[PDB]
Amino acid sequence: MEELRSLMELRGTEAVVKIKETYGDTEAICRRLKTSPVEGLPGTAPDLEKRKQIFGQNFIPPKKPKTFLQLVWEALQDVTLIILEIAAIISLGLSFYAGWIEGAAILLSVICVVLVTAFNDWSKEKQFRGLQSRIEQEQKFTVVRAGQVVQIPVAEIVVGDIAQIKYGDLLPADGLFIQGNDLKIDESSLTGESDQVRKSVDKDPMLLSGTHVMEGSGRMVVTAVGVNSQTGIIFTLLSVLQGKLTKLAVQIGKAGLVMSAITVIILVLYFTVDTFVVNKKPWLTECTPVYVQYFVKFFIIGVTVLVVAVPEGLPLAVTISLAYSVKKMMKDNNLVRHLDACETMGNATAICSDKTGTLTTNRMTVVQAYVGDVHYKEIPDPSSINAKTLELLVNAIAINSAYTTKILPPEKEGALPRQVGNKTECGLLGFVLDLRQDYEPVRSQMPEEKLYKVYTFNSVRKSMSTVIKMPDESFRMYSKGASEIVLKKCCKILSGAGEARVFRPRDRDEMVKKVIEPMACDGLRTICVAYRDFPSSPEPDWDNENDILNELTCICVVGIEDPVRPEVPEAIRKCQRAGITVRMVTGDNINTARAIAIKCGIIHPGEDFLCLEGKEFNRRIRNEKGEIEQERIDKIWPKLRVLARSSPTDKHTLVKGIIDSTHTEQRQVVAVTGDGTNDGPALKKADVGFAMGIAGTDVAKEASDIILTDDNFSSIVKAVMWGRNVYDSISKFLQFQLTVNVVAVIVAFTGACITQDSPLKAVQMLWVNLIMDTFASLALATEPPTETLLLRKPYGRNKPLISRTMMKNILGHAVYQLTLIFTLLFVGEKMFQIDSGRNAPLHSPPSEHYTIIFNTFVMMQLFNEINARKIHGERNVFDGIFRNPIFCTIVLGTFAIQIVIVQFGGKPFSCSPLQLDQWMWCIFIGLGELVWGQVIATIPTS
Amino acid sequence: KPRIVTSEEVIIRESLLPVTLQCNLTSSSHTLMYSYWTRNGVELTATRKNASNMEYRINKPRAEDSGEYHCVYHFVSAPKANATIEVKAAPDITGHKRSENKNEGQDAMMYCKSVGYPHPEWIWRKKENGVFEEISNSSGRFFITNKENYTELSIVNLQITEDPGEYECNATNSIGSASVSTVLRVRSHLAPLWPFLGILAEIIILVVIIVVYE
Ligand SMILES: Nc1ncnc2c1ncn2[C@@H]1O[C@H](COP(=O)(O)OP(=O)(O)NP(=O)(O)O)[C@@H](O)[C@H]1O
Ligand SMILES: *[C@@H]1O[C@H](CO)[C@@H](O)[C@H](O)[C@H]1NC(C)=O
Ligand SMILES: *[C@@H]1O[C@H](CO)[C@@H](O)[C@H](O)[C@H]1NC(C)=O
Ligand SMILES: *[C@@H]1O[C@H](CO)[C@@H](O)[C@H](O)[C@H]1NC(C)=O
Ligand SMILES: *[C@@H]1O[C@H](CO)[C@@H](O)[C@H](O)[C@H]1NC(C)=O
Ligand SMILES: *[C@@H]1O[C@H](CO)[C@@H](O)[C@H](O)[C@H]1NC(C)=O
Ligand SMILES: *[C@@H]1O[C@H](CO)[C@@H](O)[C@H](O)[C@H]1NC(C)=O
Ligand SMILES: [Mg+2]
Repeated sequence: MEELRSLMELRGTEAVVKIKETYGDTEAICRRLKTSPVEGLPGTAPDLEKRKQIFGQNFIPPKKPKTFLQLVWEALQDVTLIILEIAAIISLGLSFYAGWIEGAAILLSVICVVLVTAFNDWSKEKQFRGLQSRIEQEQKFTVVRAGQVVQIPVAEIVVGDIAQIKYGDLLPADGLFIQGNDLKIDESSLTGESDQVRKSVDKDPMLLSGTHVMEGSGRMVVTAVGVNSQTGIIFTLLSVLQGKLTKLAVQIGKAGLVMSAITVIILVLYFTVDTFVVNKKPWLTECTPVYVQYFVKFFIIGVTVLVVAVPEGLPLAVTISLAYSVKKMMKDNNLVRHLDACETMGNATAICSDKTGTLTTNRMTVVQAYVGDVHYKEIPDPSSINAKTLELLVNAIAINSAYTTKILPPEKEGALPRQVGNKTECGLLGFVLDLRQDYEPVRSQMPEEKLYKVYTFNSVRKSMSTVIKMPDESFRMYSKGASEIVLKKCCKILSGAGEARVFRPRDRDEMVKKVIEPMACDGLRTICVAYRDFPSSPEPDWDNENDILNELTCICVVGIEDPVRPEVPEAIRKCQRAGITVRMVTGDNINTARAIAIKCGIIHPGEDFLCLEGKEFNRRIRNEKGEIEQERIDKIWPKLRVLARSSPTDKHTLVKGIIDSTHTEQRQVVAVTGDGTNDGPALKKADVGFAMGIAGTDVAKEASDIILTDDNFSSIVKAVMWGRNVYDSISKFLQFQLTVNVVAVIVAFTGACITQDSPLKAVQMLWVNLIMDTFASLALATEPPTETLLLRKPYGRNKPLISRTMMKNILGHAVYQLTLIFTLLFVGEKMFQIDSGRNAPLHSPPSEHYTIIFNTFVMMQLFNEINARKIHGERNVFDGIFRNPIFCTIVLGTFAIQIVIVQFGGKPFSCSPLQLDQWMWCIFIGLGELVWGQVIATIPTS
Repeated sequence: KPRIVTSEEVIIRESLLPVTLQCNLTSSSHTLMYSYWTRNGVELTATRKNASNMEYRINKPRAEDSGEYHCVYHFVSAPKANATIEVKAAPDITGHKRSENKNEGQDAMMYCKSVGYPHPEWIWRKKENGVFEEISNSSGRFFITNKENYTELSIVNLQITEDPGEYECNATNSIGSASVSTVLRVRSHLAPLWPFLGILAEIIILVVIIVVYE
């Protein structure tokens, strides 16, 4: 908000000259902020709190959630509830011309429902909010406080903080450039220009929030945070399953509508015909109110059919499942940024993964060496080596490798030493330490000033070299290479007694077959260490590095192995069992990639699978002219398992080729697990993209739907399982609700055809509606997953929601319930000896006959709620019933509330107290429900 | 003694014709103050005028109206002169219990409250294989109390073997008769046991199936 906000607007070199005019240099800005210099920050709590309040602002917009009263107001305005309320009001008013005890009851019952439903919403949204909070907690940035480098949440960054910038980082706030090395930033998110701007103190020290750090490293001081930032200004001043469920909802709704209309009209017609035509009665308008009362009652019951027939909240159920699964998924190391990608993971039919990090632990160690012309499958003794070559070897390894890569001491709790920096370099350093020497003295003899010619390691060269001026009137070149680029360049071997032997193509061709090829076949990356001498020539032309990196002398060749994680073989086996093919994309040579793939079980030994490289892949997919053609891709991808020596765009090419091919009968759903600065677009092309949390760039995490917090391939399998569970949960819920509304409706209609009333009154029907819609969804939609879900092939996009077994269960249980209820309604007077409540006159007291019918209906529904938990014809209903406490709580609470309703509160609910005998008979029928379920489970559907 | 000439008695039938009851104070040497119609000793509303001759018109005569009408004459210092007009009708039961459900070894009560005049003699009958034979008070467990328009039958220490049946109140009088019936049901003390056995059988067969097949 201060002059720092106006400081932004470089647009060239305006800011540097403005600073030179007003403030002087960056040091004046640093002291103005009352901030410690590049050394560190005070970090005192009261001061940071004060400058958080006044100097800056919390880096979090509030996003403005909604309230409970708004939810109840939105739930109240349902049209059918308004119709029911106006009907109740009319009946209550007309009853005065204790009948009112009916109408009033209905009103109160409605006020209950519109409460509970609203509460349900206010619960589920809360869950989602919690998840979002956790995501904001996982965003952390590296800062310097009290002279210590610590990681803090991005929301804690305040003005004046010293933030350290590394490649791949997402800039959280607007700041000033202080010091660093070759810092190149992409500013395409604010300017639209996708070129790498080089930031320097004397040219352009502005760093903008929201930009991507493409290369280099350094430090910066924060000036603008939050709404005061440049990117905050723009922010201010401005599903297959759900779609498939909606059609079922509307179809059932219209069927219920026509059924209710038919019931109302047949009641009115029969009443009028019987009262007037047959028993000839004069109109006698003096007694005309009674007639209209007879109509209003009819109308009410029609409405109470409709509210039960139309499924409201059927397409919403999916979200409820997510709201009670997502949190638990976080305990399986799956942080879900986009919820839509959850259920999509159920239908995944391909996974493209990368070798390092995901499948291999990235713990580089040296297990084989060839130094001394003798193959050494074990680490030799320091004395057993050739004379005087160990000093040269350790000198080459120490001086060549970057000095920033320091193996931290193993002060962790009984743990292996921690590795920092390039993995190959620190692996070689650990190998040097394993021979019982110390590179620390050799590195201490040489600061950075003494070295004068170092070639920075880059993937094009695949090698890195340095030049040392220590030898008098001479220079020495040390080089590490990929063991394939530099073996051609070396002209002599230091071997035998230390004397150089002339290296020839003749013995090179056989030595590559003896050691290098088997070394790669054991899944070992091969690295060659060599050196060269430069005499005191007048001027060695280091500019022409092509000729300078030649005629070297091979000191040694070393194999480095990154062990495969113990869980990923079984994980890949389980993935392949569930119909999900797995492919590997890596930058190693084809031999090592093939060996590691065989170790992981991706490619079996005796199988026809292509293991072609990246260059061959690009050449094949562009045979004609120089463009990509889908037909050519259509031949490689179906049998492409391992892709080695690839490039960042090759993954995108493969992903799009698989995703948009029409060759397959079934549409393919891919799930790429990329993680990198240049691996953005691919993650967006695939259906769902996984990122790595422990060691992953912020650019990769920004574009990913799911974050794996263990950086493990196995957790991916978990995601698939959870996704499938969602589908299943919906199915079982859909198996219960439908059954109820197949029975209830029919019962009402049949009563309307024979008697002149329905056995189920209005408030009882609202109770049944509450049971079938909210409590059923909470009980059944939230079911824990099992590993057995991974034993079926992924479902197609086009397939009916109601399967064969679901429809068989619906029909059978509806048949049993209908038979029992009709038999009761017609012969209960003689079965129980309780008189008959049939054809009761208007305003009659409640009878035990209809109360028994209602009670047995509710008991059958509860035991069918227990039966509904098994979809695939499983006989054992009670399997894992105590894994879900919500189910038990809801079922037992409904049972207790039913016991309270039948006994007490009789007149408003049209119930009469029941003896113990009738309660036991009702529960006997309820258990007969489960017995008949076991009976029907043996009918073969095919 | 004042002389009052009253209209003849009327038998209320189903005809809707209004009925007029007349009293005429033909001989009275005293100063009349007022007169009033009463039925069964209950003053009738809005019947107090000069009314040296009384008329009562009933537009819709029904069985509930028939009774012992009186036209009472009250003077300065003479005793009130009442006379009598009696209106009869067939008896009719207004209220009765449809059924009586009690556990064995308890107290059972039934009643038949009716209306009419003359007050009906009440007799109770019990169904015996299709013919309503008279009720026998052999065991001394039946108690019948008769009143003007009310009857009450009480049974003590219900036995599940003989008592269950249908009981009728016959309610005869000098015009006609009217009878209604009630059903008595006696419940055993062992009723809850059978569904419990059914539940046990269901549970054991369910457990057997589930255990065997898994
Ligand atoms: N410090 C180094 N000096 C010389 N060569 C190196 C060095 N580090 C790696 N290499 C080699 O140079 C190439 C760089 O590969 P690198 O980017 O590290 O991984 P990759 O081989 O692409 N496999 P991946 O990590 O799965 O992407 C490989 O041939 C390495 O063996
Ligand atoms: C009875 O009184 C009425 C009403 O005044 C009168 O019209 C009628 O003549 C009287 N009858 C006799 C017999 O006195
Ligand atoms: C009615 O009025 C007449 C005339 O005054 C009188 O003789 C007679 O007693 C009165 N009867 C009453 C007041 O009941
Ligand atoms: C009128 O007096 C006679 C006297 O015998 C009596 O029987 C009769 O009940 C009295 N009428 C009323 C309504 O009390
Ligand atoms: C019977 O007569 C008495 C007389 O006091 C009266 O209170 C009662 O209401 C009458 N009706 C019944 C049904 O008992
Ligand atoms: C039945 O006999 C018993 C004998 O104790 C007696 O108390 C009771 O009043 C009698 N009831 C009738 C209706 O005769
Ligand atoms: C009452 O008793 C009479 C005389 O025996 C009998 O015929 C009749 O059925 C009973 N009354 C009615 C209304 O049924
Ligand atoms: Mg690479």
